[PDB]
Amino acid sequence: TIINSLSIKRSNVFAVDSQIPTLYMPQYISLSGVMTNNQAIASFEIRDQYITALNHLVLSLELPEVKGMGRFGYVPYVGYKCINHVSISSCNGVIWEIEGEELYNNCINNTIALKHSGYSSELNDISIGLTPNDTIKEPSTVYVYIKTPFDVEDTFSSLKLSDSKITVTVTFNPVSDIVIRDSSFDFETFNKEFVYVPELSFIGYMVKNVQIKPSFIEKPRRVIGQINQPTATVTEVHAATSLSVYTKPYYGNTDNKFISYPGYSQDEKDYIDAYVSRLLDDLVIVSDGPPTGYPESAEIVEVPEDGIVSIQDADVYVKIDNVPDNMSVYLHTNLLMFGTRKNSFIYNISKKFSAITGTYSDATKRTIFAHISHSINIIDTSIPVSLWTSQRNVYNGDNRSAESKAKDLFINDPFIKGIDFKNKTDIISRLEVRFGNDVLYSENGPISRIYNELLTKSNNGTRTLTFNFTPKIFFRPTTITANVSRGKDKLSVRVVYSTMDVNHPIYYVQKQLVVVCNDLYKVSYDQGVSITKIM
Amino acid sequence: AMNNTIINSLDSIKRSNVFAVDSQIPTLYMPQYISLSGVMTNDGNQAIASFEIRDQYITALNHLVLSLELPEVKGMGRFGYVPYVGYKCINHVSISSCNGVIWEIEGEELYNNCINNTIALKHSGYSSELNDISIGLTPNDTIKEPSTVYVYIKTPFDVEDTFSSLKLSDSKITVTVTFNPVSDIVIRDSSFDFETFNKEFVYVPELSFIGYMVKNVQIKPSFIEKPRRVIGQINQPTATVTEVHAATSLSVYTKPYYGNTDNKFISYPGYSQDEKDYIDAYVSRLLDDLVIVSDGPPTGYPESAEIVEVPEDGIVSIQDADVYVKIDNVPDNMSVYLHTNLLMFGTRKNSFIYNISKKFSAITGTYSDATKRTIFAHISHSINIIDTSIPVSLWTSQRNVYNGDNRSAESKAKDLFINDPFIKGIDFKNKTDIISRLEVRFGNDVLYSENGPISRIYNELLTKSNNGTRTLTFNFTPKIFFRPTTITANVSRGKDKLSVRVVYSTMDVNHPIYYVQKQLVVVCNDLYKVSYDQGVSITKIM
Amino acid sequence: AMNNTIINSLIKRSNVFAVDSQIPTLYMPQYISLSGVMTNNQAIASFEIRDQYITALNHLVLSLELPEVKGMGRFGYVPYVGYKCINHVSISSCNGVIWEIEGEELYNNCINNTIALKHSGYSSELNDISIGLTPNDTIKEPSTVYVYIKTPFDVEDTFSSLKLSDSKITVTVTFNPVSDIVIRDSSFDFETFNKEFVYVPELSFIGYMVKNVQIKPSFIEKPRRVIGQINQPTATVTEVHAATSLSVYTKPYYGNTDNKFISYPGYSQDEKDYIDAYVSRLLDDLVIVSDGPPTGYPESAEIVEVPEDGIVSIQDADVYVKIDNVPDNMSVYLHTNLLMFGTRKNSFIYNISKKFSAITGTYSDATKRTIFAHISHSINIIDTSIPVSLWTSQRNVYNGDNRSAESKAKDLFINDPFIKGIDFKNKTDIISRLEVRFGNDVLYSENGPISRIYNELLTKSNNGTRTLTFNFTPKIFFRPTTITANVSRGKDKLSVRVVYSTMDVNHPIYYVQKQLVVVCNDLYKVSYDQGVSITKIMG
Ligand SMILES: COc1cc(OC)c2nc(C)cc(N)c2c1
Repeated sequence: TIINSLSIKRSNVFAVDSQIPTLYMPQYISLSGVMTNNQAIASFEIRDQYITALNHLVLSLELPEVKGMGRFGYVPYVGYKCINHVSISSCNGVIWEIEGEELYNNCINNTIALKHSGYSSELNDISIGLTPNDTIKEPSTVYVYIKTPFDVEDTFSSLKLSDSKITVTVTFNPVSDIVIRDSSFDFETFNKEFVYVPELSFIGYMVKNVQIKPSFIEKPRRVIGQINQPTATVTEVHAATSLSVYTKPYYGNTDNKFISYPGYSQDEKDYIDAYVSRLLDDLVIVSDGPPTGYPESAEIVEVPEDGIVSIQDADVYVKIDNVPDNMSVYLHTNLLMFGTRKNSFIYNISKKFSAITGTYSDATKRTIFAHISHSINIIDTSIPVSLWTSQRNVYNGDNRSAESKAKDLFINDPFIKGIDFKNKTDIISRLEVRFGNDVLYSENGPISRIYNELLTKSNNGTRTLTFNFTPKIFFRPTTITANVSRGKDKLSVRVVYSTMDVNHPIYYVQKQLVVVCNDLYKVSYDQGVSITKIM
Repeated sequence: AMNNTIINSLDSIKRSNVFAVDSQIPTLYMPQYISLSGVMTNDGNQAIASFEIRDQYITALNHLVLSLELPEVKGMGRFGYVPYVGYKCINHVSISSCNGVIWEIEGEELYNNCINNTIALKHSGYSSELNDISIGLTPNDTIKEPSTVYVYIKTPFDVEDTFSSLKLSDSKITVTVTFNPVSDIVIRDSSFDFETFNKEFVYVPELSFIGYMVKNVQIKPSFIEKPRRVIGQINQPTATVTEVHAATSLSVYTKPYYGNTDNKFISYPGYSQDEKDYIDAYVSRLLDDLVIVSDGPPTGYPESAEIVEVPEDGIVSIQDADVYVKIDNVPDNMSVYLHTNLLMFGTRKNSFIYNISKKFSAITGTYSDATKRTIFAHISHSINIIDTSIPVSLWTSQRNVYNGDNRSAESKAKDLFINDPFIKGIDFKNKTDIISRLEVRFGNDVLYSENGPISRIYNELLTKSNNGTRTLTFNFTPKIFFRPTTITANVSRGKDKLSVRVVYSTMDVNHPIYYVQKQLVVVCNDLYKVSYDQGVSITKIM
Repeated sequence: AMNNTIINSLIKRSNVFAVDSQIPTLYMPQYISLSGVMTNNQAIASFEIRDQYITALNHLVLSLELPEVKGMGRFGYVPYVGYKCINHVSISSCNGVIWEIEGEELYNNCINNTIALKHSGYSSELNDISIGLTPNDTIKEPSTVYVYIKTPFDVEDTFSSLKLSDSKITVTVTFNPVSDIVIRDSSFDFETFNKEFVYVPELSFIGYMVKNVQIKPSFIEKPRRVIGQINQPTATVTEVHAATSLSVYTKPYYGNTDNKFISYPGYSQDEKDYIDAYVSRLLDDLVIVSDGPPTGYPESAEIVEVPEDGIVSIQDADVYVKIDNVPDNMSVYLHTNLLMFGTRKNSFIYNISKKFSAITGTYSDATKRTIFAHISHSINIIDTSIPVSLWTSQRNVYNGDNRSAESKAKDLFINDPFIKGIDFKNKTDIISRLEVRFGNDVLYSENGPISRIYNELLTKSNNGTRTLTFNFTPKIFFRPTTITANVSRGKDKLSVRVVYSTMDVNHPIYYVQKQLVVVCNDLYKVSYDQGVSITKIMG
């Protein structure tokens, strides 16, 4: 019966003519560099007569042993966060360069690349050293994959350099960015003694009778707008393949100090749970007589026999078992509060708790919490302490114990986007992109970001206008092209940020609009490597 | 720097250049994300949204994403959304032109096509904000906050991006979406005012797509696979697909039919959707009634219930079954009781018994003086995913010679209606496989037979999905660039048909799951030709 | 409507908006399963594939019926049980072998295939250590697992398929001893299990009925592996004439041990999971609540009563122990040398008890046992991967295993054949320097694992190996780029030298034997003139 279901020319899908390729030989080449210092710059010169092509740059980084006292840990993906800039240049000048946060953005979907850059509990959990000669973190090496457009189709897209001298340059962020630390930590010494120790590897190709043809290249150019200004403009846009827009926070009006940090565990729930844990130290107190050692502005109340404390309309159920007879259960009813006028709405972190149950330990003399019912969110965990106690706040603001406040952590991670530590909250309410002075694209919802995430299979997308839907390398990229006489040589982005009540500390986080334009360049090989901005 | 060992190993042959490419110039186009509001009709009385795409400068399109605004939910009761709510709103999608339907899919088959796309799934609505069962306490309590979800209508026009795009230059395309009843996409208890909710709820859709404006487009015809689904009669282990002339694939699976029930269940895990999560939720709900600490016999259980005091050694023997219960810090005036027949089923008056209490072996915990409740520490049990998937109706069916549901009234109050339209198998995780043998017949000849789900193994293996189906794939030829390889269900030897026969596993007449009715679903992908002569038109290959 | 600015912004050109749908070869695929012949020393299954209507095949999937396991004791299956059953696979024709792979290399090839791994057996039903209580109690239910025998014939689906038109193909599978795939305690009757156990396999594949097939030759990579002698940091691969890649890794050798370990996490295979199972097993003896000094421990044990202070000092190391709700007639004791190792008396000591910082918990009056709340410790993956044998080694001047007899009874034999490194997660990297010589000249040397970094990076796998990849050319459509021999200059061999990093002679892990593994992928030419044959390229 099958013989029934089975004249004309047909393409063979059961055999292929195995073509003989170019004769080449690859080699993983590692090379130490020159480190020079203001900011730290590593330079790697690649000049070898027998290296014909290269791609897949990996910068390795040896992190020191960290000994002393205080709490200290590394930002996630520390390797990528070390990099402020990378430039690939020849004797004819720059071939390609990228900003560190955009390199991170391009590799943010490479899970293996991310893990190699430094993502472990050994690196990213906040360790604590107890003696001035105690070891906080052990020495370690991380690997940063410098993704470049020369890796896209491997040998085909490789950087050709036969009889050219190419120099890879890495500018490093201040070590302050890649470190999360306590006050007790001697950052002053650390900053002083720490140096970047880098080494650049690449896959080099020795090619016999190489046939060089020109190619095309995309270079992301980044523009940051002014603080709290909701627009940014990219000039000299003649051949752009895509345009991405995102917001980033500006923490310069603060001390960059936050109450809680989860460590290696970076899920939204983890960020929340760590916060709740730090708050719970002061939120529920078991003591003999009214608790001591809180600001006078604190309003710590004894829990009634019903177990319910009413903070305005908010009811909080607190039940601790095995409390000593001489002790009572107290609730800090305004652990953190913010208000801009005396007759305003008030943001009170204690009101975000509904139920706190646990058990007192006679042996260890502390409370062990069992079930916490609350409505703490990712934003609460991302509020700089400074904002709780800003001049705008008519209250004291920070009513924590000094013991709690001491454990606050400085975080200066340079790649934060949004207003929360997970980039969860979307604060762009409307988006308008103008090419010249005409509106090119507008949206009320984040449909450009939905398509971004959808089209790239990523959970970390951005509002992105992609103009190239053409397979890269085998075709000249499709671009939005400029008319210079009509004035269309600029891309202006303007947003309308989403509105919220002025009595939330997060309202006072300063915002910066980031616009990234991918310009098309042509890579030429007449008398060395050279690039040319398509116009 | 390059080792000299390499330099030596490196004349007279033609070689392909593998270090450079000749960049071809592509068709001149410009893409644009276009969104569209639509026309809403509640006559079909189902709700239907229609979107017309007619623009001279839109030459081609692909990647349809339908957005949906979910409202604020205020009131009293427990309420939540099924996971991937957006996909569960869709009962049907049709893409049609002036010459008629070009492509249409059933809502459940769109979902099946998108199950390995985790991003498409997250976008459709998957969060603890959306899918955890929230509770309102006052008639003005907010249960759910308003939200927008985006559902990716995967089409054959997305497969090869611009190449597979639907060309429509000089045609008017209409996308029509039929919506399932909102009852399907909602999980709620009895306290919730669904009657009002259902009345006030409206679907608010908006269709986006990637539009392509092409200069001097050179249009060529292509081919399209259309999934056609057939559902067999209730509890019948056969289904037949007719008019099969050019099938690229054939998929088989089962669905439960809960129409003989109220669709109410004892427990639901919420956002956490792991098999372990479904079980843990169930055990948690039972434990409220399974072990009681009271002064004197517990009260407010049916007279049918058999609550026993736990002996000093901790062991209650329920027939052949032993259950170890030890609760710490019990008051002196109180005792520890075990509900020994929380849920039980039997078909004859003194025969075998399926009794949920007997599936626990160990229960330990500590009584809390402050909260006047027991906190469990470790539960050893043998509850499975099937137990968590039994409609309550079946516990109290006429077929049951016992009372059946001997839980407290308080427990029964927390039961939840679940009407998710895309359930497969007989449990909520589609874990239990009830097909023992599968046969596909074209006429009297067998085309394929299997004892294990090796067709599903190949399915998941070849498509990198952890959620596959028993699938006979006939086309292994690269799509879009080749005409798909198809099987024909003959034409001359009578009718042109594929009939599927399965052998269901045999199950106990005293387990409730026996009475969950099952339906066999067969899905056939027919090959169609998409022609663009004088507008877009399709033709079933025959 | 396209926004107005776009419509304004818009030579030979390639069409990217329609394509010429070509008519492919006329074929018909069929999922074929095949029971085989079973042969026994080693267990061998054979499958012959000869059919008038099967022209080509690819995607071999081996089925495995696991029996019901009834009886008493603790028993479980290694993760990816299906892959761990396979000791060798060979595909051969009347002209001889076409392709063959060792079980561990097939596994390595699929280790980033999450579905293939899941299909082979990765579940709590399979990989959690269940316990049987009655001689007729069910420990494990019957189950089927599916093993994807990835071959070079799957790279490009129909294009790379093995053509067998008018040939008899034989797939042969050699099975490891079932001892390898099972994790069990002493109470389990392995003796009966092993006698009654049989491998029940079935080979499936995708077959193609092809009308007028036009066969052309192809190329194939065959992974050949060389294992070095125990603890030897060199190995050599001879007759290297056209290699596409070269990989190096380490394995432990547990022949000096009974293959018994104190703890196993079960299905939960995260490194933290391994540690928690260990710490959990230790805590049974580590903190004891009894009326008067604990009983039933070796006389060698040093159990001390915990002071009212709560701090017990074991040499420089302090251990804070506080258990709530301890009965009045009972005290809290700390076992201060649960496991200890030393090679000389009055020397350094490796003491597992000194690795705990804090132990808090609460005693249960109802169940007469302690429930631990918080453990501060520094147990690491290595501690969890030490054979019990090594604690009670002749090298040890101490007793070593001062655990209760109850504890020691619960220890589990593990004989998983694909363990890498010296710890159960391959976490510790013990190669400090790597040198590869082609002939006698140095081809590659590295001081960090940059070759592994690149391996993982280029293959999107988090389980890579130090690997020298020579072929960066797309498979199937091109002849693979190879490193080529100069047999004339002696350059027909690949020699690997490592410098293992050394460890403290007072840690038990120093005494775990290690083996160097080298895997060479040789290029062969597949021709189909008068049946299928392969030919080793000798450029
Ligand atoms: C869209 O870009 C393509 C498409 C293809 O098929 C239509 C290709 N096919 C082969 C064999 C090789 C390629 N580089 C290739 C690239």
